[PDB]
Amino acid sequence: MVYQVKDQEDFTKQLNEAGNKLVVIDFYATWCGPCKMIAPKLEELSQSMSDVVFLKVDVDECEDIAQDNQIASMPTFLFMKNGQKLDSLSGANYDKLLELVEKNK
Ligand SMILES: [Zn+2]
Repeated sequence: MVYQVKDQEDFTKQLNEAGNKLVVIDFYATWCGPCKMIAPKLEELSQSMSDVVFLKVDVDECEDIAQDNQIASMPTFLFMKNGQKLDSLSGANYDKLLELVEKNK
């Protein structure tokens, strides 16, 4: 299951518990159709790939997280590791997501 971050404290908590693992954060909105389409594929990915932490952020429930990360496209996937931002992906391209997961893990 992809873990839904609840607030900033929760977000910091998940980043620390990830250790040295790649963390992929799906910034999404409930009005976003592509986000709904890739959502089941992202679920199976998190079930298949325990070597990566998959989080998601509802931009409308966690507005300040979205603004701190200057989100501008829906969806946006942020790639973080050991406290550093490594990469970003705009849009719901699942094959590019898989390629960026492999690149950054
Ligand atoms: Zn709101």
